[PDB]
Amino acid sequence: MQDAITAVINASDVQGKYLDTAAMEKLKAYFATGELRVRAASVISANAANIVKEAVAKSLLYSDITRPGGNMYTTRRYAACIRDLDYYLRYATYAMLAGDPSILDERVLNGLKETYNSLGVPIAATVQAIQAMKEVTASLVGADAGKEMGIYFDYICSGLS
Amino acid sequence: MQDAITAVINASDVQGKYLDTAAMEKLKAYFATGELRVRAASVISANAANIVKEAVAKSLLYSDITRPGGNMYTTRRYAACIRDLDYYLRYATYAMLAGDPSILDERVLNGLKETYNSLGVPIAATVQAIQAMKEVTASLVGADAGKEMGIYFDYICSGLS
Amino acid sequence: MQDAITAVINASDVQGKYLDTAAMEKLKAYFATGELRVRAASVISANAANIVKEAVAKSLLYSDITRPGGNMYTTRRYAACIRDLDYYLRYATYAMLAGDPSILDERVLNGLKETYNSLGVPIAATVQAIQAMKEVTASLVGADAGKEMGIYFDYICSGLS
Amino acid sequence: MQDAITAVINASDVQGKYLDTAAMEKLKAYFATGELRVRAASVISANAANIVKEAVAKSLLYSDITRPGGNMYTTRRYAACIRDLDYYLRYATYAMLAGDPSILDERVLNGLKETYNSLGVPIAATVQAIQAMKEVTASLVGADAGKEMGIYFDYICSGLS
Amino acid sequence: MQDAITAVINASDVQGKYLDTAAMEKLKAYFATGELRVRAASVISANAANIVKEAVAKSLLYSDITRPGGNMYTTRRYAACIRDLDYYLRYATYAMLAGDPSILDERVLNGLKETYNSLGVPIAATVQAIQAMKEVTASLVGADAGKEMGIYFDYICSGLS
Amino acid sequence: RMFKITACVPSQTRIRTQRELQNTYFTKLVPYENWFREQQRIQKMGGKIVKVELFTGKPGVNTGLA
Amino acid sequence: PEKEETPRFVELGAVTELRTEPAIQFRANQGVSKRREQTKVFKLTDLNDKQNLQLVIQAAYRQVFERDVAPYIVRDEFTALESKLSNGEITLKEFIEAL
Amino acid sequence: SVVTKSIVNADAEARYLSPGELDRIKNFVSTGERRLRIAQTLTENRERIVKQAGDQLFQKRPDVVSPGGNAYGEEMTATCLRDLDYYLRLVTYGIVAGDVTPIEEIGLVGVREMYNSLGTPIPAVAEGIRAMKNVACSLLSAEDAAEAGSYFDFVIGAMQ
Amino acid sequence: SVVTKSIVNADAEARYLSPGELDRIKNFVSTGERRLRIAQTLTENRERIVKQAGDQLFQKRPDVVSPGGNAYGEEMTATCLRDLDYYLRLVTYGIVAGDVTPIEEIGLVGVREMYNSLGTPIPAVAEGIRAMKNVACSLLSAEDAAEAGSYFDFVIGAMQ
Amino acid sequence: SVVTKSIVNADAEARYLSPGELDRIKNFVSTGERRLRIAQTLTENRERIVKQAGDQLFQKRPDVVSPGGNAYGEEMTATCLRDLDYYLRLVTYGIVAGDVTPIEEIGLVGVREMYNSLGTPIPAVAEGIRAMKNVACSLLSAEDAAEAGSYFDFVIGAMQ
Amino acid sequence: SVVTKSIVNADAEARYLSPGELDRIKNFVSTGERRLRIAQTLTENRERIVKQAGDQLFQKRPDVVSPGGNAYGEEMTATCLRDLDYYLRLVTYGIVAGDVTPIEEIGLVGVREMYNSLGTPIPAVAEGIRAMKNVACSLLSAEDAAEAGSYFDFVIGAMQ
Ligand SMILES: *[C@H](C)[C@H]1/C(=C/c2[nH]c(/C=C3N=C(/C=C4\NC(=O)C(CC)=C4C)C(C)=C\3CCC(=O)O)c(CCC(=O)O)c2C)NC(=O)[C@@H]1C
Ligand SMILES: *[C@H](C)[C@H]1/C(=C/c2[nH]c(/C=C3N=C(/C=C4\NC(=O)C(CC)=C4C)C(C)=C\3CCC(=O)O)c(CCC(=O)O)c2C)NC(=O)[C@@H]1C
Ligand SMILES: *[C@H](C)[C@H]1/C(=C/c2[nH]c(/C=C3N=C(/C=C4\NC(=O)C(CC)=C4C)C(C)=C\3CCC(=O)O)c(CCC(=O)O)c2C)NC(=O)[C@@H]1C
Ligand SMILES: *[C@H](C)[C@H]1/C(=C/c2[nH]c(/C=C3N=C(/C=C4\NC(=O)C(CC)=C4C)C(C)=C\3CCC(=O)O)c(CCC(=O)O)c2C)NC(=O)[C@@H]1C
Ligand SMILES: *[C@H](C)[C@H]1/C(=C/c2[nH]c(/C=C3N=C(/C=C4\NC(=O)C(CC)=C4C)C(C)=C\3CCC(=O)O)c(CCC(=O)O)c2C)NC(=O)[C@@H]1C
Ligand SMILES: *[C@H](C)[C@H]1/C(=C/c2[nH]c(/C=C3N=C(/C=C4\NC(=O)C(CC)=C4C)C(C)=C\3CCC(=O)O)c(CCC(=O)O)c2C)NC(=O)[C@@H]1C
Ligand SMILES: *[C@H](C)[C@H]1/C(=C/c2[nH]c(/C=C3N=C(/C=C4\NC(=O)C(CC)=C4C)C(C)=C\3CCC(=O)O)c(CCC(=O)O)c2C)NC(=O)[C@@H]1C
Ligand SMILES: *[C@H](C)[C@H]1/C(=C/c2[nH]c(/C=C3N=C(/C=C4\NC(=O)C(CC)=C4C)C(C)=C\3CCC(=O)O)c(CCC(=O)O)c2C)NC(=O)[C@@H]1C
Ligand SMILES: *[C@H](C)[C@H]1/C(=C/c2[nH]c(/C=C3N=C(/C=C4\NC(=O)C(CC)=C4C)C(C)=C\3CCC(=O)O)c(CCC(=O)O)c2C)NC(=O)[C@@H]1C
Repeated sequence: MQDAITAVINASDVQGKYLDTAAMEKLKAYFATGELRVRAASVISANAANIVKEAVAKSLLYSDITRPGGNMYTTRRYAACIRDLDYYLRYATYAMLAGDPSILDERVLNGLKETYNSLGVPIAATVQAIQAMKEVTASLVGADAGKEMGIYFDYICSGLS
Repeated sequence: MQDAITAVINASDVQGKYLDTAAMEKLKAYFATGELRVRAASVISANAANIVKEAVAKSLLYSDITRPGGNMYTTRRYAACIRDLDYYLRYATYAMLAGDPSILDERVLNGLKETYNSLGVPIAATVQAIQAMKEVTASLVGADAGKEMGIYFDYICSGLS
Repeated sequence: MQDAITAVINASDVQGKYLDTAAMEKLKAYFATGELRVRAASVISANAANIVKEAVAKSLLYSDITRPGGNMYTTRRYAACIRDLDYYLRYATYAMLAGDPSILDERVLNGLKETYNSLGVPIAATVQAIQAMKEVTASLVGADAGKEMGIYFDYICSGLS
Repeated sequence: MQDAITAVINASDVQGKYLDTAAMEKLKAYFATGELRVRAASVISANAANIVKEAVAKSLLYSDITRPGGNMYTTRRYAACIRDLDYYLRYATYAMLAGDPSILDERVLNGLKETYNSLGVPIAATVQAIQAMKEVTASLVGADAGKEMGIYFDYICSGLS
Repeated sequence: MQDAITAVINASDVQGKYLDTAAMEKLKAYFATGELRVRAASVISANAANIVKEAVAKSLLYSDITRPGGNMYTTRRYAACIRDLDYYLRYATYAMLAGDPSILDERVLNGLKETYNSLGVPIAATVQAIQAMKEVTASLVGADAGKEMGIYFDYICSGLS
Repeated sequence: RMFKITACVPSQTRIRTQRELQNTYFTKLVPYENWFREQQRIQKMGGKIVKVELFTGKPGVNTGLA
Repeated sequence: PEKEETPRFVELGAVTELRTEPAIQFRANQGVSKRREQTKVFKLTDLNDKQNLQLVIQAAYRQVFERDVAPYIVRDEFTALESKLSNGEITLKEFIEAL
Repeated sequence: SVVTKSIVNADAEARYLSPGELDRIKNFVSTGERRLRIAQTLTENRERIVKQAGDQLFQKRPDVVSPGGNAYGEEMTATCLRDLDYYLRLVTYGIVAGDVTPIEEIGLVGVREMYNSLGTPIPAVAEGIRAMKNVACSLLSAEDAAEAGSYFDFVIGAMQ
Repeated sequence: SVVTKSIVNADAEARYLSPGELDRIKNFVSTGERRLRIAQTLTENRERIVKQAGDQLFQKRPDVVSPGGNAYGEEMTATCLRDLDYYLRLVTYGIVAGDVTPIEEIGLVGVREMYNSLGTPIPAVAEGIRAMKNVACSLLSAEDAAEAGSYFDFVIGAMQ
Repeated sequence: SVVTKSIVNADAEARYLSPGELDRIKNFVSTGERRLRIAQTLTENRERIVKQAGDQLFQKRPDVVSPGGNAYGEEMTATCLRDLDYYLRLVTYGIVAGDVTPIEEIGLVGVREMYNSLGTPIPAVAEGIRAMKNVACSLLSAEDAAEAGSYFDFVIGAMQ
Repeated sequence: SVVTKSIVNADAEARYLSPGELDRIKNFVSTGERRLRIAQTLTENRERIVKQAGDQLFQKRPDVVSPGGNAYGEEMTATCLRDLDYYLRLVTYGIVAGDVTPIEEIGLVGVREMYNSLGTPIPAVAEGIRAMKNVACSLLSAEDAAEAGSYFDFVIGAMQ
């Protein structure tokens, strides 16, 4: 796991130098942006259920996927699908707060490809669903925070695909 | 590559027995059904372009997949997608004529999974497209031949997924 | 794991349909044969050790395999061989009781060929042994039940191949 | 392979938009710096062998690596080392001319770490050598062009790490 | 391939002398006519299809040659004939732009007689046809340019003859 | 025992916009081992075999072949 | 007032997903490798053009031996003269095989 | 089903089916014809059961079909009835299976999570299934009705 | 672009960019401002070019918008104009790139295969792009128009 | 049907079905399975036949769909295509029945009166049915297509 | 001919004909009389097939025979009709041969290049051959007309 600060100091550590003025400038930038990150996290944490609900309705419902034999059909699988969507949103906001995508690659996308292939989950349908999540969450947090949530959502999409 | 006849004689060969009366009954059944297979192949070979056109229109068009950045966007990729659909239909009718799915597994589905994952092709979208092909081709060849084309199309779907 | 009834209702559930008249047919047929299945299971439960005993004697004893350097030699490996035969017979009676071979594939034949190849166990010799079991168990249960046991013993043989 | 202009138009194409004013900005900036890039490329094309010569002398010679048992020892391996440095310098000039690092990633740094680990080549020593090349080439091209060469030499170093 | 500049400097190179003022004069003369050569090339590039069409109609068509048994008969033969005329016109425009007949002499004329005689293609008819091409192209480019082109067309005619 | 050969390769399969004279008419030095295989391939392609010579080697030599 | 609506053709071909750098990096480099069209093919079109002949000889080294052979050879052990301005190995089908 | 449950429980203990289990499956086999008859009646009257039970549900919960309710409008009310239809189908599966395993796995694991994501009220779904149970019992004889009514009872109990 | 083509051709021969190629990219760099200006004009008047060129195309090919034609009806004619819009966008990409590589790869490899699958007439698409070329040239100065008109000419030539 | 044709002819003369009449009935009932298959292909592909034949009709007779024509706008073109669907349905009835009496009773006695009251051009309707015949022949096998083509031919003849 | 193809395959593998390949040529030998009969009726009715099909083609797309069309004027129309006769006798050669190799060699390779050099529209050529196919089908029995139609279909596909 890493942060923007942790990444900066770890890079300087690899070189073996005390924090340079350029490293300090990166750290200062992250500190300047920290308040904006905290605000955005406060917003989507409150609306997490609504974000999942809207995304599911917009892309995953009233289709063959959620009708007999569709992988979202059966209440167990429907619960699992919405649980995965909250997983994605929760880790996306973790990555947004951190300012680093190392969280997503270390946790979310380690073999997630392989699990979904085994389970029979449609990767493309999950990618569509989290794309819808990206649209909703961007609107909630605003444009500048949305383009920060957007990159982490797209990173998850790329890992799935 | 195998046929229904080739599979029957190969099974008897593995046991080391001349063709038993049960083996002869299987062979006789395939001969009885051969004319029906030939008819169905004659039908879809004539309508191969129409089957691909209808399936593409029903599932693959007027969606994000065929609009900028969608994997079917760009004329090169559109040509490749319809070419893959004709590949699937041609091998499906080969398997229908043979009465054996060994053709599909030996040719069509050897690493097709891996190629599509590498290319970035959406497996789910291809499966939807060939499902639409299955509907159109079943209607053309009739119910009894359609349920024979259907199993081979579904075998391709399972290999992709 | 599945049985005949579970398989029928699962197939109907996949196609999103109440139980068909043909599905009701399959259910009736299983119920008609069910009492015969129960009686056969009781018989070979009582004679399980005896069936293994006879089959081992009739193909696996006084042979190059049980003589030194033939894999079945050594008391360890002899115990493992007879235990595997008891496994096969017990899972065959499970499959016969259920009326479905899904148990065999899901719990017995998955990875069994791979393990046997790694261990050095002769897949041909195990197949011969369980065919000997098939003869003995058919004699004990009777002809009608022996047929039913056979379609699952042969299933195990094919998986081993 | 891409360049600055190709990257800008490809990004705009992915988003299905005519060239933005910001995209036009990036294109203008590349054109403003383009003539400087061309002049620098001419300089290090003439002095390519000399740059490799100096860098090899300044970090890779009279050291434990070139003494027996240090990988660079043996005339074969010395020729391979200097050839790799020429590869790195030539691809760095390609990247500088293009204004994009995609060439480095696509043709140089893909699998390079894996091959070096298998061969036993010291990734640290190669990184030190190309940093020496960076100093020499910066002196020859000039300060402005040397910065541009550096952002691609460092890219190669990071890939090697 | 050789051009006016290459011919002048090649003659000086055989002399072993630097560029004389007379050689510079020859280069100046070629530069003087290079302007007209460029626009003539543009004109016949756009009208190349029309030029070949008109020449073929003028001499090749409605003849026993394109009637059965005349060697131009058969669609493949007709396509090859117009392909050769396209070749001749394109090489003629290359020679006209260069101001030198080297391209014709080496790339086209050598071996063409042997291939045509072996295949049975009528060299007299080809010479007549490219003569017709010369007339049409002279009309399109203009008189001065037609003088420039016609010499190369006649050069090809002599090579065929 | 390299064979010097002269041959034609007319092709009806396609009409070629790019240069075809080079492949069409050619002379090549084919070794004795290759000549049967190449002869069969060019004969199958239907090109006329204009000329053959034994560029290297001797017309008949029991041993000491190249 | 003037209505100032968008035309339908704008909406039909507009992607409305707000794609970002990871998505653009992936969606632009989706498909077969770009080295299918970012490559060059060499031909011995004219034995007389010596510049091209040197390029094609070197290219044959690059494909057959996977790298330029100046490292890993004591001396150059290939006579390309039979391929160059001669019919002995005029067939690149023979020069490649000889290598 | 009873057969698959017995096999599972015996496989875990690595024991051939004991006579205590073998008689259980024999009993279920014997009553199979009655079970199939009950399911056949339910599937015959699929559409009547769903239609009139849904009307009863909407009568007892007018808020559900009122504006602002979950099942408001032509298509929304049809999806609500579709869920009732799904549960009837699961009930027929459970009846022929002889246990509640198909009902449980297909439609009662996480039913609350699914319905809360949808915004649907779980108690109102329960009342709809209760109405279906009443209608189905009216279409069955007293012994047949009480045998099937237990599967309905399991469904409503899980809904609560 | 010219830069990427030169780099590709040089990488294959393993040669640093020769001066013959370096001057080519220098020329393209120098005229970049004019190229950007042409593209900026085209993207400004995107909607006018597409609208009136499409009207010209339908005037010259009434069969295309007549009933039974490919682009018949409100949405179908809008997709036809959308294709024209796509080609205009590709043309602007090609203009700033300085070569036809972006146009070729994005929209002219297999254009006939795509359009024949759709059932669309390729020559009519070509005439639509010709109308766009005329309108775009009217919006450019004579030198600017002829520089861009060649990219349009490449597109129509591939369409044929 | 053919059974009705035989029975009507027998009833008129007050005689049990003659052996020849009964022979015809035996042939018809033996051929019934293939008849039902041919009709089933037409019904299953009922949308393709109508859509493609509608396009062919509108191409060949553009006046009906042009403004000022009978089928102008999607509102009225829908009714024209519906009538084409009607006649496909009648043809499937005829294929199953083995006679043109279903077609003639339902939709060929008085077409001249009905369409002349609606204003519709009957020759254009005939073109539409001929287009349906060609499209259906594409879908059907040659031997079967000949049999179905006869019923299509009866319809076009009646409307000429 | 299939005989030619079988020899080519066996020559490629350096094998004498396998019994299956020998059986293929045996079957074609017996089929020869039927194939000759089909070709014989085509040549007997060659004039009638060409004439009415040509008039139908000109009626279909009159721009060909209108001023500005490639076949404007009696001489130009006569030569195009001559081409139609050429292609019909190509199809006769293909019918007796049993494969399309003679048709391809005589008149297909470079079809676009020949007719665009002449300025003739290849889609119009396709419609002309389609008319020839329809007239030929009328003069052939339905069973026989399937065999000749396949060669016609290949030719029109190659025209495109
Ligand atoms: C009806 C008694 C109550 C009610 C329900 C209601 N449900 C939905 C939507 C869905 N219901 C399901 C249910 C299931 N999926 C399953 O796999 C199973 C087990 C077999 C069940 C029961 C699902 C998946 C959906 C999502 C939509 C879809 O199927 O595609 C709605 C629609 C909600 C909306 O606004 O979109 C409603 C209204 N509503 C009521 O008022 C009743 C009390
Ligand atoms: C307009 C000048 C002509 C015309 C065209 C027409 N096209 C379509 C449908 C599609 N067109 C495309 C085109 C492209 N895809 C690409 O990736 C590119 C390169 C950037 C191009 C040019 C595609 C993909 C489609 C499919 C639908 C979709 O985009 O989702 C239609 C609609 C066809 C239909 O009936 O569905 C039409 C009508 N039609 C004309 O009349 C003109 C001559
Ligand atoms: C169409 C339904 C979907 C789609 C496909 C798509 N495929 C490719 C590229 C390739 N596809 C294959 C697959 C096969 N090879 C085979 O031999 C067979 C039959 C046995 C199959 C199915 C391969 C090998 C390739 C790569 C080689 C090639 O160029 O074809 C592409 C990319 C094409 C490109 O990048 O230039 C695409 C887009 N795309 C879709 O959107 C559909 C869902
Ligand atoms: C001996 C004192 C008593 C006795 C023994 C008896 N044994 C057998 C048969 C077998 N015994 C073995 C034993 C071993 N196999 C091993 O690998 C090892 C360790 C190296 C041992 C000890 C085996 C394999 C057999 C099977 C026959 C075979 O070898 O193929 C029998 C025959 C049983 C029969 O009816 O078939 C007997 C009688 N019998 C006595 O009375 C003694 C008390
Ligand atoms: C007897 C007919 C043949 C034979 C058998 C033999 N088997 C093993 C070892 C293993 N067998 C299994 C198989 C199973 N495991 C299971 O759980 C089930 C049911 C679900 C089966 C069928 C496994 C896992 C092993 C390895 C682990 C173990 O020892 O149990 C051996 C031992 C090999 C060794 O040396 O380690 C032998 C000898 N041998 C014969 O000669 C017969 C032909
Ligand atoms: C010698 C007769 C002539 C000569 C040589 C000279 N060599 C160097 C430097 C190096 N030479 C080597 C040689 C080898 N490395 C090997 O692995 C092998 C095979 C086992 C050989 C032969 C190397 C590696 C170097 C680099 C220095 C080092 O070892 O680290 C120099 C020094 C060059 C300089 O300026 O740095 C010289 C002068 N010089 C002569 O005048 C002779 C004609
Ligand atoms: C020099 C700074 C260091 C060093 C290098 C060394 N490298 C190799 C071998 C290989 N290097 C490569 C790398 C590339 N191949 C490429 O095509 C490109 C550009 C796209 C690069 C960067 C490869 C593929 C090899 C292996 C194949 C080959 O021999 O060329 C060696 C040889 C190792 C061996 O013994 O086989 C060496 C010695 N050695 C040093 O000491 C420096 C730190
Ligand atoms: C025909 C339905 C359409 C059409 C054609 C048209 N063709 C020509 C002229 C020629 N056609 C040929 C064709 C062939 N030569 C062959 O060897 C074969 C295969 C055996 C074929 C099919 C040739 C050679 C000519 C050139 C004249 C000649 O024969 O010498 C014309 C005349 C063109 C002119 O202006 O000179 C025309 C009009 N035109 C149509 O409108 C139809 C759609
Ligand atoms: C047209 C004026 C006359 C005619 C021509 C005809 N030519 C060929 C075949 C060939 N022509 C060439 C010539 C060239 N090849 C080249 O690359 C160039 C440019 C440097 C030229 C000039 C060659 C090599 C061939 C043979 C290989 C091939 O097919 O390309 C044919 C075909 C002969 C055949 O049947 O195989 C014909 C008919 N025919 C005429 O009637 C005109 C007088």
